This record gives sequence, structure tokens and C-alpha cells, in this order.
Amino acid sequence: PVYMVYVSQDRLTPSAKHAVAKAITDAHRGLTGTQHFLAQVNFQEQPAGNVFLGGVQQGGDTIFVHGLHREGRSADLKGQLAQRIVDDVSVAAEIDRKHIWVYFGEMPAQQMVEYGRFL
Amino acid sequence: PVYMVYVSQDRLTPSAKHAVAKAITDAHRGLTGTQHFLAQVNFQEQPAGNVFLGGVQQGGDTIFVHGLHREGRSADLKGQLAQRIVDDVSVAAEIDRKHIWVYFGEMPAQQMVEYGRFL
Amino acid sequence: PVYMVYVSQDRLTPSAKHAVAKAITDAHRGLTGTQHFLAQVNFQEQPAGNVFLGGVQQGGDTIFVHGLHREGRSADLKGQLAQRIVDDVSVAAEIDRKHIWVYFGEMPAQQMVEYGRFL
Repeated sequence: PVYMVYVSQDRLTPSAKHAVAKAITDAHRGLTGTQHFLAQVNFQEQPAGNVFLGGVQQGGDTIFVHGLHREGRSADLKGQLAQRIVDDVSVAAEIDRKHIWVYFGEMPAQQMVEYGRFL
Repeated sequence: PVYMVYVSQDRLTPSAKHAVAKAITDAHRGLTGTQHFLAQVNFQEQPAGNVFLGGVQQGGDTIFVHGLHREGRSADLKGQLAQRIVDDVSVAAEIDRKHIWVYFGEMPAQQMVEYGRFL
Repeated sequence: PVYMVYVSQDRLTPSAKHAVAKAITDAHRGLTGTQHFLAQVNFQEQPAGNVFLGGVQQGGDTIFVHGLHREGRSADLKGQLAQRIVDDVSVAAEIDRKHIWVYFGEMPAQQMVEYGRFL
């Protein structure tokens, strides 16, 4: 999987980025069985003031986690993996759950390349 | 919904970002019935010269709006919501429709978390 | 199509960005038949140290290519287009295949707007 993680600049020190990528990655391997090195976490920073909720401009505390997964996971599984990302990122970032969004997009495995190799 | 809005740095003042998030958000609630606060608009700026159309490098006037929606919307509806985003962003940004791209990705609601809560 | 190409800041000079957008674009038109000007390549740069593989922090050499396509392409086709992007970007960027990830997301054409016009 590839987890696109959208945060504001300077809300996560370099040591907290690592804790959030670690939390996300572990949650994914512990609940799905996909090996460690197959989970990419790509942080996308933006300046404070680039997030809007109901047309209202936010500060720096929002995190949107967008996971791009292979298809074929029960709804039960994907829900557990979402809740666990919310909780684990919440601690690993020192941020309340309310500031944490999690979306999953699914793809056929045969159009999914990691390390230059197909799944 | 979450609308990832991809623009070049310094093409939208802070007051125009707000107008575009407002336009997008209103279009979504007026056509779908999802409440205001449930629509995130996340602007993603990049330097001028990071967009290519047919391998040809562009300036700062392109906007790509990528909406991430819950599944289960008629094709008629999604088309109206796309046209309305094109038109409303065009005015709210002072930019011609030709410079505006709009893509929607759909997801099951049960893998969709906002404010730390499932849909 | 729209190809979101995620790289680290200052790993691609401006002249290499153009070669990668050219490689991607040509691969897409040669294998699908979609005309040139319909392929957007949007580079998304981030600072070195924003990519994590298995919770381990990377330098600047990773490239994630995320294509957003219209639905309805055989699996055979999408695989050829993925391999060809891997190989062609590898040369056009001077980067080993191992550092290159490629994911495709598919959408209904009727929710897909380019140049302010529906597909």
C-alpha cells in the first residue's frame, strides 16, 4: 500500500513523521499481513491555511490519511484498519482523533507496481 | 467529501482560496444534501512550471479539482456537480473554464472517516 | 488522463521534469490511443525525508506515479502501460526501476472533466 498523508508544514517535526509512518505501517501489517517494506508513507505538507472545513479556514492541526490499497478486503477489515490508524496516529502525532480523516481507495493488483515490480 | 484542489503557488491569494473552497462546498451541499462541515477543501500548491499538458509545460493558471466521494450517486447527479464546480470555481478564481479540470473518485462509505468518525 | 507524479524537491531539474512528462505522455498515447493534449502530468514535489518505506525514512530518489484513468481498459493493457512507464521514466529521470512505483485509479468517463469539458 501507499498512504498519502496530508498535513500542514511544521506541525510534525521530523521525529513524529517517523512515529506516524511507523504507526500507520504497523497497523497495516498487523491487520492485513502485508509485509513491512511494502507500505509507503508519503507525507504531503502544505502551508498553514490551505485546509477548509465547510468553507471555514483551518489552522495546522488537520491530518488527512488517504490509503491506496489493493482490492478485495472485507468491509469489517477495512473498518478495523481505519479505526486503528485514527487511534495510532492520534497518539503518534499528539493530536485528537477529531482532527484525523481516513479514506481508502482500492485498485486491482495487476495495475499496482512497487519497487519497479508488479504485485 | 474531500476535494483535493491542485493549483500553482501565488495564483490564488488567501482571499480567493476561501472563495473557491466556498464555491466548491456550496455546490456540493446544494446538489447532494451533504451538510456543510462535511466537505473538506485541501489546496495543494506547487511551483509554477510543475504542470504539463501533452508534454508541454504550463504556467500558473491550471486548476485540477479531484473530489473523493462516497459511492452511490447517479451519473446525472455527478455530472451536474462537476459542471457546477467548473462554473463556480471559474468565477470564484477569476479563471476561464478551459483551465479547470474536475475528476471524481468514489469509495464505500464504510471505509470513510471524517472527524475521527465513520460515515 | 491525469498523472500525479510524487518526487522529492531538487531531484529533477526543470529539464528532466519535461523528459518524464514526455515519457509518461508518449507511453500513454502510444498504448491507449488517447491524444497527446489529453494527458496531464502534475509533479508534486516535497522535501527530502518525506517518504517512508516500512517505517524507514528515504532520501530523494523515490518516484510514485499515480495515474487517474477512465475505466474500461483490459488488464493486459494497463499492465503494459505500467511497465512502459516504469522503464521510460527510469531512463528519462536517470533512476533505477527499483525506485519507481506506479498505481492506477479508474473512474467513469461521465465524471471526468478536462479543459472545462466532459469526456
